[PDB]
Amino acid sequence: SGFKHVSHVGWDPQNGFDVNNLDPDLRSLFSRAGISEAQLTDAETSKLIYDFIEDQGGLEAVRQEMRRQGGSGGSQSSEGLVGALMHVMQKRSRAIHSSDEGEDQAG
Ligand SMILES: CN(C)C[C@H](O)Cn1c2ccc(Br)cc2c2cc(Br)ccc21
Repeated sequence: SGFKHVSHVGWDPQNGFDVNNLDPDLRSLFSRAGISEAQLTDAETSKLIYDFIEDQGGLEAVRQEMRRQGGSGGSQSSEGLVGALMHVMQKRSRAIHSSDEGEDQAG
């Protein structure tokens, strides 16, 4: 499997998440799913989560959607769009520390 390269993307395999300049809309898109700077301030998770802003069609590409699916925040239904990002984090939540499993030291 794989994905098709895109020059119109904002994220790249280097920096990660630009919280300092994170789009307002996108900002709430995270706080709603249950994600903090801790998950965005990690080059390891920054990519693991990019599968969302990447698959969704695009961060700015989502703004045009958020405008249709809702209004200006508030507190009306947390699902829809955000409910998906919650499932993407579950994948990492299920993993405790199996990736780094293999003790060789004795004593
Ligand atoms: C349609 N796809 C292929 C294009 C990009 O994969 C979509 N995309 C963005 C577009 C604009 C900005 Br600004 C930020 C992002 C972004 C951030 C993360 Br993390 C993951 C995917 C992201």
